[PDB]
Amino acid sequence: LKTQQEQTQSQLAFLQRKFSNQALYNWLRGRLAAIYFQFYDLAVARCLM
Amino acid sequence: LKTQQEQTQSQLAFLQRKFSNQALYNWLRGRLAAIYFQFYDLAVARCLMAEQAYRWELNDDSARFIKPGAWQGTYAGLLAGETLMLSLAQMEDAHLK
Amino acid sequence: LKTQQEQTQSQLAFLQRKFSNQALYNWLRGRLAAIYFQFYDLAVARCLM
Amino acid sequence: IGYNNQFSGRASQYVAPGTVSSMFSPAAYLTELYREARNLHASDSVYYLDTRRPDLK
Amino acid sequence: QYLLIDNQVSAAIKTTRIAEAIASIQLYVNRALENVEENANSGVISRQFFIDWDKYNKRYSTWAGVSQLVYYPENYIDPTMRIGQTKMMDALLQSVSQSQLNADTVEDAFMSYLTSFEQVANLKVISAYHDNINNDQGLTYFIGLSETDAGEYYWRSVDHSKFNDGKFAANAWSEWHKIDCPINPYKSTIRPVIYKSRLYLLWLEQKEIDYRYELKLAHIRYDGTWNTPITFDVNKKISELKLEKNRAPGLYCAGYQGEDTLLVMFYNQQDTLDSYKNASMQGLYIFADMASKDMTPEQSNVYRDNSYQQFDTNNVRRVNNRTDNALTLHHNENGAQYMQWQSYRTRLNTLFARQLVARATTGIDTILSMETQNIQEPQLGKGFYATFVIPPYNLSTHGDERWFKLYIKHVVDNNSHIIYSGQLTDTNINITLFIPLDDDYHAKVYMTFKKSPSDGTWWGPHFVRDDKGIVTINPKSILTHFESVNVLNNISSEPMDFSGANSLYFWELFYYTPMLVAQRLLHEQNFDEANRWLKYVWSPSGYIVHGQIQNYQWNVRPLLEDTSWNSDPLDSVDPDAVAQHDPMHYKVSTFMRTLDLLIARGDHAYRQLERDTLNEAKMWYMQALHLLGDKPYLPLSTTWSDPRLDRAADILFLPQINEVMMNYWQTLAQRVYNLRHNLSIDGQPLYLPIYATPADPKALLSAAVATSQGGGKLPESFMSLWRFPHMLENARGMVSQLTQFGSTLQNIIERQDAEALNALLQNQAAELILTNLSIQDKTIEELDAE
Amino acid sequence: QYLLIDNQVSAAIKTTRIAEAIASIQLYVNRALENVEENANSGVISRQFFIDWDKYNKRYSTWAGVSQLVYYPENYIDPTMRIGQTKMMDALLQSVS
Amino acid sequence: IYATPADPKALLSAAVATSQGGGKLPESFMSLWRFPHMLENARGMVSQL
Amino acid sequence: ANRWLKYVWSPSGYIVHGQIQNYQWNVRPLLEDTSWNSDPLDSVDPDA
Amino acid sequence: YKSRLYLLWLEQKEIDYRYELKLAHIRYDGTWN
Repeated sequence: LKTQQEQTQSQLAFLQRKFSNQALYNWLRGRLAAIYFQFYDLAVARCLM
Repeated sequence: LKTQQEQTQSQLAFLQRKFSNQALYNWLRGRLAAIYFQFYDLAVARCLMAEQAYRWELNDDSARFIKPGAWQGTYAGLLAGETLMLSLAQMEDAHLK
Repeated sequence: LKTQQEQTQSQLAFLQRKFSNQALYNWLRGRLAAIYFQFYDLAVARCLM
Repeated sequence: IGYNNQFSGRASQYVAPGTVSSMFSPAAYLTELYREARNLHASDSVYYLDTRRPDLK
Repeated sequence: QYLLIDNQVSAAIKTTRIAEAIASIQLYVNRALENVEENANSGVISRQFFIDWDKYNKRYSTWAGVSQLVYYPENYIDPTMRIGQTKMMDALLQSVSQSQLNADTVEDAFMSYLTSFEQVANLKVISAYHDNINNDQGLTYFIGLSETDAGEYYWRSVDHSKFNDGKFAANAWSEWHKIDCPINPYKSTIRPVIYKSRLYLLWLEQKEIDYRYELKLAHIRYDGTWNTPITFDVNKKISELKLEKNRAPGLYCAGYQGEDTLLVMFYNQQDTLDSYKNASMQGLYIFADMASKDMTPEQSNVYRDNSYQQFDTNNVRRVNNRTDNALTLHHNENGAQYMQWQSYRTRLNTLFARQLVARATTGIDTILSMETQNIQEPQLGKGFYATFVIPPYNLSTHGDERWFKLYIKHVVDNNSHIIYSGQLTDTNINITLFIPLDDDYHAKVYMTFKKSPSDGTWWGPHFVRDDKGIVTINPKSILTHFESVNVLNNISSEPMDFSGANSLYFWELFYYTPMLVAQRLLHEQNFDEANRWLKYVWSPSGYIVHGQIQNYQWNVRPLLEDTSWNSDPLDSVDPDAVAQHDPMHYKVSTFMRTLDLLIARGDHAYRQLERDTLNEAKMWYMQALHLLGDKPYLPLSTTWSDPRLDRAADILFLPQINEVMMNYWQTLAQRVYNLRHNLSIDGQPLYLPIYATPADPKALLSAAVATSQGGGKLPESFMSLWRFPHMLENARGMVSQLTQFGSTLQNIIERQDAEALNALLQNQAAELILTNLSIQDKTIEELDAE
Repeated sequence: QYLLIDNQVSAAIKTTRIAEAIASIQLYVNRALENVEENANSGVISRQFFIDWDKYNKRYSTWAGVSQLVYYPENYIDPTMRIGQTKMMDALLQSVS
Repeated sequence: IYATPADPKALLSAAVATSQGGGKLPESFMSLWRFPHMLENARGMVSQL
Repeated sequence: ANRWLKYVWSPSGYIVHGQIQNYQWNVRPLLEDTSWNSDPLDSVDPDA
Repeated sequence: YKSRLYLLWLEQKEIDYRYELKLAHIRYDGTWN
């Protein structure tokens, strides 16, 4: 069972190492969100155009 | 239970045989990554080309849009395409006005 | 086992906090549904055009 | 309150743009250019600027 | 090539006498730089003038251009485009960008900028290394460490090209950059060095097993990620030195000028620098490829002779580089860290970051108040706080033509040591300063009046330390010139100094950002909002703050002081740094942004081509003029001594007239002239209806309901140029792009919550396997009981 | 600024007597609002007339326009476009839409 | 003989662009193409990217 | 780019980890030879 | 206050009966700080 805990924490460690982890998606939502809203300011400008 | 171990290792063996396995995706990320970055060198070239053409149509060279750096080394440069695509959007706007 | 219940309810709580939860999709189906039907009124107009 | 009441009195007298006395006039880029560049080589060494062309002095 | 002039050119090429002189020197310089000419002084090629030789100084067109860019930062610097903005500002522009711009969104922005900035602000500073062979130029680098158990050693560059008089420009400082690789140096031995023109830092960490001696060196990858370090074996080298437990082996990392050979030097720290000379010292060479070559006592000695006084005695530290006293970190009991080479002291830590965040968390108007800026910081080392009051005239009633400077000496007249410099006045201008005390007499103030300074032997106001809590003036000579020189006792602190090292974040937070939102608002055309946002900075009528009223019109303090155009407009070709170091330029920049708000409203009402609105345009244009006031008459003046260039090499040419600011006057005159003569915005004449036809009943209405629902987002001077079918294909394409961003973002979010789910699960899995484990233990215990 | 009329204008500008009276008062009002004139009554600047000074009352064209928009709501008001519809109505138009 | 100094500002934007990152500078250019076309072309490029 | 060719050929030679050395070609095969051979090989490979 | 809607409610968390207040305001979206 201590092997089972070992495994759990090696998995949970792989979650914080792997490139695609949560930290990324936070970053990528931040940046993509800014690009999205801004692009909405533009697109509504041209709509009103 | 030794049958259960047998099964585990036949599965784990099927993971290393199947075409779509990890080895592939390593390969395919390598190649696709190179194609992606390089294509970013090109696309930012043409972005600065449009900006150039615009600082010439409109008179001023001060106008500066495509922003370095839009390529993040970490995060594998993801969302580079859209950050440029924003820049060109803005630059088409500043043109039209 | 009361820890297990604790965990269940922290998960079930994370389901009601997370941005992508059910409440959203209800909202987003409502709005997207209206945009979809209306856009069908238009598109069938131009088809008959 | 005006521009003149504050923000005013730097530099005393000002010069017209084309003049050889401007800060931006080529006698300057010449000037600071030389004050920076006279010292690159030892007073002995032949590359020494004032030994080459004594008249820039 | 020798005589630096073509004797082969076509005789039809006409060129000026000093133009050809220019091309001569430029050829010379270029050849020293490509280095075709054998031995060129490496102290002078390292000067700042040639580090800009490539981008700027090598052409009359650019050098002139960038020289104007500097001499009038008022015309050019932009809160949008400026050299050297911290990352935190980047994340800030992102966080505000991602939603519509207005107060609250900017509140959140600031709470983030500060909740991050608190991590860094006060940061224990360990080691330092200087680059250029001289202290007037080149870069200094530091090493910080996190207060927290997690080390997170941080490093921060700084420039002395931006150091003019006793003040860095506050933009010469980088932000602290986190080091990825966690490490455990022994004591303070971790030291940076510039090597192969790249930042290295070496930390000897000795893994015990008899106490080991080895070191580890590592360097930087363009992204800042660090490469894995490299080992050398100093067991024999350091072992030769006497130790006790006070051992903090001397690490002197010296960069050779060329060929890329690093000089590491091991000494024992001796209490004095003087008799220290000829003491034993050990060194090792590190060549381009990594090799350790131990140094011979004769070599080590010859490197000592010019090396010593760059490394330091007990309890204090100096800086290394390729007066020459190096510079000295000091961390005092009041908890304020700083750097000193010349008697200059510069605070590199600020302690109120926590207070600053707290005050910010309430509201936007809490953090940007004047009173947020008056929160004091502990003083720099020792030192004597005082205030000086002087009449503007000397030597005569008319006195000097323009300005003064005021100095201070030291033991056996080390240097005059500028502290403050100032101008003619009407008023006597009580001014307050800090006087450093480092230890007959203690301090004395020389003042240079630019024509007839007294400068008498002794003379000066005298200040006397050593009375243990009391320092008073015994003039004993002068003060005939100085009205009142007033010590202020019981002031150990100063309102946060924007000459300090974290001053940059303070310019970003107090000054640039409101400018950023008044720009990003004015672009949008909602004027009263933008106006308010500049009123966070400058307003006539001053401020009525939480009650009565206060006199100052500039909400940002550095702007509120100064008011004196400095004599030297710095150096270093940074349109930013030539402000900050001279906040007048930001006062006049703020002024110009104001006039751009009034001229802005004045056009937008002018272009309405509706009589009433042309009158509105005229009240705004009048209001611009009344703001500017009288166009000053600047007496273009030719009196020229025709100097032999030799003389002009004395460390004088007169400034230019500054068009653009005048361009405001003559453009106001132009607009107005066009109003009075009914000529519209260009000269193109108009015939307007006296009583303009009322707008559509309905158009007003749809406008209004659109206002109620949301946003301004209104096209202002438009209808653009394009026909509907094309403008609609273009807009439509735009939207289709926007929808792709939509989808890909939705996918980001589904995917994000999915992630945090997976993580949260694993965390729960641990939390349970603990309890189940303990059960299993106890059932083993029940097997014991059975 | 004090007498609220230009004495510098071209003599070729023809304007009505009360039209120029209008421009006078409009200049006065505007100056109370940008507040270049020291103490302006804060009870009256708070009146409704000046809360619409910006969008409506500051021009004969609009003030007339919007005054007609009001005096005959019969011609203009639309169940589609009207100021101040509750959210519930929004969700309603959505659900029926 | 004395070339006109470059724009005060153009130098500046150039510089800040240098600080932030990359050279990536067009060197002999302005190319041959008008903005509307060079922008449709660049845009297409990015959509690929 | 210049530096990158200086990994191969430079005038003034190289100052390596101290004093200075005479060879101007950092790549050794280049440093020897210096003699155009009699036979320019064969096999039509511009590389070989 | 500051041309923006605030509402202040003094809620006194007992432990002798406390007196304190709490004030909060509005963000353009209506979400409250």
